[PDB]
Amino acid sequence: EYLVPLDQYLAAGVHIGTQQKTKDMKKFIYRVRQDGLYVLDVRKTDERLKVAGKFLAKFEPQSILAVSVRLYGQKPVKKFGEVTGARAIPGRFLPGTMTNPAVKNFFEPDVLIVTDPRADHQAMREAVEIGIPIVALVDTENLLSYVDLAIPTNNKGRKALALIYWILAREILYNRGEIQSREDFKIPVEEFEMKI
Amino acid sequence: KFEIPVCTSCGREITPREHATHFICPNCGEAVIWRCESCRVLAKPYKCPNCGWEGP
Amino acid sequence: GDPKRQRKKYETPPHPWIKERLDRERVLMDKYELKNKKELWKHETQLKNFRRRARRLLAARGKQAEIEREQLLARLKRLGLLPEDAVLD
Amino acid sequence: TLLDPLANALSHITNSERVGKREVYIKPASKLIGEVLRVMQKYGYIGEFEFIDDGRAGVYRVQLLGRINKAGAIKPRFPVKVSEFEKWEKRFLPAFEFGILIVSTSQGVMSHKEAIEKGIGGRLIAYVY
Amino acid sequence: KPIIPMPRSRFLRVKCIDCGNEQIVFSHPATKVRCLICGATLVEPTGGKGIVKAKILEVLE
Amino acid sequence: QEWKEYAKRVLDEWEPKTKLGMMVKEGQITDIHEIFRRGYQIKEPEIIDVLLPEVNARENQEVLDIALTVRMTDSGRRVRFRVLAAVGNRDGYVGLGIGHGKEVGIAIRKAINYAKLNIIEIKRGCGSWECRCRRPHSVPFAVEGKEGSVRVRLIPGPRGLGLVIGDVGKKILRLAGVQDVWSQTFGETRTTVNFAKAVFNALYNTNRVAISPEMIERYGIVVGRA
Amino acid sequence: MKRRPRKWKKKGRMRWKWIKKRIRRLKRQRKKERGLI
Amino acid sequence: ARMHARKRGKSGSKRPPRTAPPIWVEYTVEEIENLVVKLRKEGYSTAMIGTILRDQYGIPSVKLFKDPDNPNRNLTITRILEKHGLAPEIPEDLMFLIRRAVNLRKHLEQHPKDLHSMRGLQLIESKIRRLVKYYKRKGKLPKNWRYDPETAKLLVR
RNA sequence: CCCGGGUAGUCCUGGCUGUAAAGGAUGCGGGCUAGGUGUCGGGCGAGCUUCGAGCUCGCCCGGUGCCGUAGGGAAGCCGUUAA
RNA sequence: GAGUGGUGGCCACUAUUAUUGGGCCUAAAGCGGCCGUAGCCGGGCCCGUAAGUCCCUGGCGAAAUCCCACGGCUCAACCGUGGG
Ligand SMILES: [Zn+2]
Ligand SMILES: [Zn+2]
Ligand SMILES: [Zn+2]
Ligand SMILES: [Zn+2]
Repeated sequence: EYLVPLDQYLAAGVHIGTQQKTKDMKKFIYRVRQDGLYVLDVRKTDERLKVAGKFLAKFEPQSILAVSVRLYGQKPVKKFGEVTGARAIPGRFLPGTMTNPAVKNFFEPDVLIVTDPRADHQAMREAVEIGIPIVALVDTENLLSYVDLAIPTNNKGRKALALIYWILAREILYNRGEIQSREDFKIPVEEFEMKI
Repeated sequence: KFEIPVCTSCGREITPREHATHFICPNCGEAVIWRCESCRVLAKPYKCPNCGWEGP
Repeated sequence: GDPKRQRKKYETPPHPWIKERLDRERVLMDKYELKNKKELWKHETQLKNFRRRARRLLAARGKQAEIEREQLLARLKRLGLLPEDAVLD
Repeated sequence: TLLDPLANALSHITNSERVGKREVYIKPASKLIGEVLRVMQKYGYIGEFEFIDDGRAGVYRVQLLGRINKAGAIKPRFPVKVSEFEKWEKRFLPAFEFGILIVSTSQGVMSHKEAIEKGIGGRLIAYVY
Repeated sequence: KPIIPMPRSRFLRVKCIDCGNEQIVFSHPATKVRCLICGATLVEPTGGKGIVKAKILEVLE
Repeated sequence: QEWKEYAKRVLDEWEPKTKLGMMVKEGQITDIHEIFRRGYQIKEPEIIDVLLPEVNARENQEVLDIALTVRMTDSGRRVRFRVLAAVGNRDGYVGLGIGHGKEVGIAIRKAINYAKLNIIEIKRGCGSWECRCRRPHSVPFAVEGKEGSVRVRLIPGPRGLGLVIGDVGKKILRLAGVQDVWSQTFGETRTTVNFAKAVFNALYNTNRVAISPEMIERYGIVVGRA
Repeated sequence: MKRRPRKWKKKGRMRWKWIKKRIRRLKRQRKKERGLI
Repeated sequence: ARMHARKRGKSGSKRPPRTAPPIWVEYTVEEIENLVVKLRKEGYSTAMIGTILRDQYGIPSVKLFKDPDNPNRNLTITRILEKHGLAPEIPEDLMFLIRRAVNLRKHLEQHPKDLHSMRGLQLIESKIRRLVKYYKRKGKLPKNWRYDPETAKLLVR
């Protein structure tokens, strides 16, 4: 049925969004609360997570690049890259990484994942310039411009980001066949979380 | 003579040096989805011809 | 209201001093031992008139257009500038 | 105020095609608009179109296929004979036989190619290429 | 915006409280609607939807 | 096959640095048409040197404009050279570039390199009323382009009629492989950079016109190599 | 007087208000000389 | 937009697409005509008659009913009044505009310095002249009919 | 230019003059072309309430601002209040 | 090249006269603002007339001049016979 139970999803607070809205994310928005806050759809989040896992299982694991400027997402992308073999960039993204061959850390991935389209604007711009598929963790106020695969989630909460990246890594491993089943994943969820 | 790629959403041809993209369908894995620069900027949804899966 | 005035049968280049045209024309005059530039310009005008007639008749429909097309082809073949099996193209 | 429903429809179609829309609504509708849409559908520039009743002049729902570079009405509606079509083709089209000049003729609304085939003239009302 | 505008107002089959007479009234009246039998008021006109002062038996189209 | 020998030399004595260069080196891409319409970025001139070696020919390289720009400082005037150049084989492919330098030779070299990086692919044919043939001697249909204040409209012309355009347009179209054309220009054509970029934009925009399958046969449309 | 806002710019010319005043004085003087008052 | 203010207000009626009267209408054509006649005798205009019919009697519109005496026409308040010999002598909108122009002139002769109200009066007279032109063309007014403020007082009275 | 005084004028009534950087330096009517975010008026729905013509949130229409996509322009910039 | 310079005039250049086909925020240029007369431009459907419009067919719009084919002055300019 669902990859993760409703209680765990709500505890991580994936459905919690931002007071602002967007016509692009109107299709993912569930409802608006009495205080003006918008709630996402956990069912659509789960479906898009399954789709993203299946999509990312096909790429070569060294050619996937996951980026997160946001501090709450810096640790989850590092853990996801360690688990799945993909390259991870937390913190500041050096301009010219994907467009300047003279840069010492020059690298051209086959697929990009961004924790936040607004925060990781430089990485998205360079990915657009080089012409590669883009997967974006999108919130209620985000725009789906230049986003080839959108995952509706709370891309600001620490627990939400950790759970989303843990689910994505587990699904990628399952679909790639490294783990024979979902239950074979023996990495705790708290490992992805950033420690305060 | 060689085949010229055609956008999946709008059905127009792809110019030589535009910021277009192409990828295997995330759902079925059989068909290939092409998106032109204008469709990518405007976030126009696309449907896979095989599964019928819709959206970016 | 003016009577007819006889006109020149050749045309003068739009610019008298262009390097590429000057070299091409000089090569032609040296090759064919012509006496003056207006001789080459007369031959060029004849060629341009043939081309203009062909272009005008290509996009024309009618019995007179057909007659003119056949007459142009016959005249060119008689002059010997085209093979006996040539077409309007 | 509203003066040219056909020109409004063609401008709306052109704008939607440029912005990448797949479906358009034409309002108000008219039989001339229906004939023009029939000609474009026959020549393959638009997909399916349907008439909807709303207690008014009506609405036309049209599906676009991304095959139109430019569609526009011709005003004033110049009368044209059989032998005068070449200059209008040069005026309104990029190359010979590229687009279609929609002409209202005494035998109905048809493209300039069919008008030439039938050997009749008319009034230029639109152009699509 | 919609390609076929449709009214937001409805007609109401309403029973008068005082005498029980059944009537059909508009939900957005510009006048003071009164019962045809006893004259008691039924709907209060306002700037928008009226205030119904009698039992609404049914909402028609 | 001197250009083939040059291409082979560029192939062996070269270490690729980008994904497209790696594809060319390992032979995944073998034709020039395969590096277009895919969103790839071109940052290595060796890719063009291998796939389309004719661009290095002296007759295939053209220097369009040389300008002397001046910047004011405390000491005096600092002189820079801006060179606008174009390259490409005279069949299907053309490219334009601008290079800045302290010396004219450096500026020319940089402009040639940037033109090779900016090479594009066009479409040719015949759409004139007075020709109606099916040879790729002209533009298949009327096209438009603009850069700055210059607007250029290219119209198909009959075979045997020279390029009726300014000198810069003549050079660009000759490098692109077009032989006959009519032109209509508006704006300041004396601005060489803007005029050249408008002509280049029109040649690129020839790819933006939607066509039917029968139009290819009607106009003899040839994409890239003929 | 007709409006010429191009003349209000002060680059290499005196104020248009005072030019207008001088022109009006000249016109009145000419009318007085001609006797039209 | 508006005729003079050039504003783009869009408030108005939104009638659903209909071809036949609704089935829940209790009254018939004869009773509807009798009610229209009774309201006209009471002294309401056509707009007020229609509003009362919609509000109190629950009749969505008289125009939904086919004319019994003319198969090519639908029913109408003015048509019912004219077949019962109760139609207004001059069009109601023209009468209303003339009435309020006369009232405004009466106010302005006591307040000569109200230039804004004077402009409003000028706009009202322009509307009156537009309507007079239209009705002269359509033959609803005599060809010699003209609008004059002095003679408009008798028409208002 | 600064300071101390000061006539016409600035104020009311009946008139004349018809001029301003009278500027949004942008004539007016109609159709279409991503959004996001304040505020004013009206309407609708929901939740609070001291039951207020009160407060909060969402939607529709009409005004009034800023940022901005496609696109436009020589550029400054305009961008459903289009340039 | 037996011609080649100089001056005045007309067209192109010039989309600097813009129907095709120009502009008016900051460069020349939106009346200070509204009402409105002639003119110009005008919502959807049904029937009737062919004035505009399109097609066909008779009488015309002299010749010379313009284009094409052939024929005669050596070819040509020129002239004649036919088609336009
Ligand atoms: Zn597309
Ligand atoms: Zn699929
Ligand atoms: Zn009662
Ligand atoms: Zn040709």
